[PDB]
Amino acid sequence: VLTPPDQEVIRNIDQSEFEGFSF
Amino acid sequence: MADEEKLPPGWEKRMSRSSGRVYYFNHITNASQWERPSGNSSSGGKNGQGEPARVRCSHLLVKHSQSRRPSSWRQEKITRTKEEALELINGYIQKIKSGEEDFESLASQFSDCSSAKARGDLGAFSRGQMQKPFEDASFALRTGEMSGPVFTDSGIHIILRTE
Repeated sequence: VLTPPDQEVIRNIDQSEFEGFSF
Repeated sequence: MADEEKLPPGWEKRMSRSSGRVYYFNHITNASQWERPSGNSSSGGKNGQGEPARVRCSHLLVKHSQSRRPSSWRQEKITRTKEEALELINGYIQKIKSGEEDFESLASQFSDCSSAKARGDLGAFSRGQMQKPFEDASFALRTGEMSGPVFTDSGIHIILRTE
């Protein structure tokens, strides 16, 4: 159980590590 | 009795813990959503200028105890457990989808990362400056899609594309 909408397949984007930002 | 209120095999009509809210949980791939899988009558999609060669989204990053960095600009003694981070970030989404706090207004507020000042907005960038696995990733979500708690190296964080 999680509750919020979360797509296992389409969830990819600039998720922080899209650049040198943080890691 | 309507049978169309049921879900296809693999999809389980679940309910929020101690809340009473009904949503759809797919135990096959572990996906979850509130919209009917076959509800193609009206799809959500915002208009964004520019092809998936470059994108612009916003994110809310939350750091935990065992993170690369246990310190931040707002909290240098970040000692929150993984269960806490998940519950708080999922809680934020729930108020957002309820129209209580907008992602932008809320991200600028609860961002544990340095993206707080920019309301979670990372900016518009083009391919090339991304990590190999993440480069093609940036372009997967469209304008109007918000994902839940994604588990990357940096930690637990949510995402919403605006352009």
